[PDB]
Amino acid sequence: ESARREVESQAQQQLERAKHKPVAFAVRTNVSYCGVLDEECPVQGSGVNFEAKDFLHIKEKYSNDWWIGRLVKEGGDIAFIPSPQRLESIRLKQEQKARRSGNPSSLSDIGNRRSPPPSLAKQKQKQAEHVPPYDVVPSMRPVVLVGPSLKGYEVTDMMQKALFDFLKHRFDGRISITRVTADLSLAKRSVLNNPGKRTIIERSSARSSIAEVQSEIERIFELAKSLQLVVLDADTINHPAQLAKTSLAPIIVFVKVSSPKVLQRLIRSRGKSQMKHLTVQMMAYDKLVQCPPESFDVILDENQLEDACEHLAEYLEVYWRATH
Amino acid sequence: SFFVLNLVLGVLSGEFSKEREKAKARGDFQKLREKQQLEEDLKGYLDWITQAEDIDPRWNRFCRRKCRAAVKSNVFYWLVIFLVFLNTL
Repeated sequence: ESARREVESQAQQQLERAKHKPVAFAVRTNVSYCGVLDEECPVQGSGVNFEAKDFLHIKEKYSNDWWIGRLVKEGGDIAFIPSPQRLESIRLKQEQKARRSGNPSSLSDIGNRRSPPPSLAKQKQKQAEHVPPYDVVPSMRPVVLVGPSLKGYEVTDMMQKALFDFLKHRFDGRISITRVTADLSLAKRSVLNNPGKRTIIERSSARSSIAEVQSEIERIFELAKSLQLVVLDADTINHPAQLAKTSLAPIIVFVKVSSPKVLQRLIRSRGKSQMKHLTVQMMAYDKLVQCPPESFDVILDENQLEDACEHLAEYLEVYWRATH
Repeated sequence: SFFVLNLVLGVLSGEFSKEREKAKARGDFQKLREKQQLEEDLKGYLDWITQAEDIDPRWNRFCRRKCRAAVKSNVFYWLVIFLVFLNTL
C-alpha cells in the first residue's frame, strides 16, 4: 500500500521543521471526544480528548479539514486539534449512527412511519443560540482582579495597588499593564448582525457604549502576541457570572477577606465619610464568596504581602514558562 | 501533710477538669480561637493598606519604601536586642 505510506509522515515532518514558529490566536474547547474511532488524521495521534476549554493556541493555516498546532504545558511539544468546521460536522456524526434519533422509537413499534430521520437532526437549523465552534482568546488569558468590594472605592481599589507592583515590577517582559474606563460587564460580542460603528447615523443603537466598549478588544486578543497577561482596573466585575460567558473569560483572582468581621475595621479605619453606601460594601464581598468557588481560579486567603504575592507569583511562574 | 496534700491537689485538679469539659461542650474556647485568627488577619491585612498608603503615581516615599524593609530586615531585631542587653548590663 504505497498510497498510505507516502503521505503518512507528512504531518510528522512539517510540525518540526519550523520548531521556532510564532504562535498566534487561540483555541478553547467545548466538547472532548476521543480519537480511537475518530482518528481521521495523518498525525496518527490518540485523540483530542484533552478537556473542556483546553489551553492551546493555533495559527498554522492548514487545510480546511484539520488543524495541527501546539499544546502549552511544561514541555514545548506539539499537538493536534480538529478544525472548527470539522467539529461542527462531526459532533453529530457520533450521534448519526444512533438509530432512532429523529422521532421513531424502538419500543416494539417498528413500521409505523419508518423513513430516514428528518433533516432537523443535523446542522440544517441548529438554532438554539447559534453557538459557534471553538472560540478565540488572547495569546494568554486576560486577568481580572475581583475583590475585596466594589472597585474604585477607597479601600477596595487600594488593595489592588499593593499587589500590583509585584506582577509588573517583577517580569517587565510579560506584563503590559493597562486601564479601561469601559463597562465590560454589559459588553457581549454576540451581536445579531453588526455592532454600532458610526456616530451620527441616527440608529436605535447609536448613542450606546457598545461602540466604545468593543474598541478595547483590539487592545486585547491579537494584541497580546507579546505574551503578556494584560491586567485591567475596570470597576465593572463584581461577580464571576456576566464575564465568564463570552469569549473573553479572563482569569479571576479573588482576594479573600476570611470571615466578614475583619472587614469592619478594614473599612472603618478611615473613620467618617466611608459609609456613603454602607450596606453595599459588606455583601458585595460575600456575593463573590457565594458563587461556585471554581469560578475564580486563584484564592488569596493569606497574610502580609510577602506570602500572598508569592501565591500570585507561583501561579504565573509555571504559567509563563508553560505558554512557550 | 504529704499524702493529704496529694489528695487535695488531686481532687481539685480532677474537679477543675469537669468544668473544663462543660465549657468545651458549651464552646467557650471558640471565642478565644476566633479572636486570635481575626486579630492576625486584621493585622495581616493592614500591610496591604500601609504598603500601598504611599503609592506615588511630597516625595516621602524616599524613606518609607525602605524604612519598612530596613526596620524589618533582621537587623533592627538583633540590634535592638543588643541595645536591650546593654541596658540590662
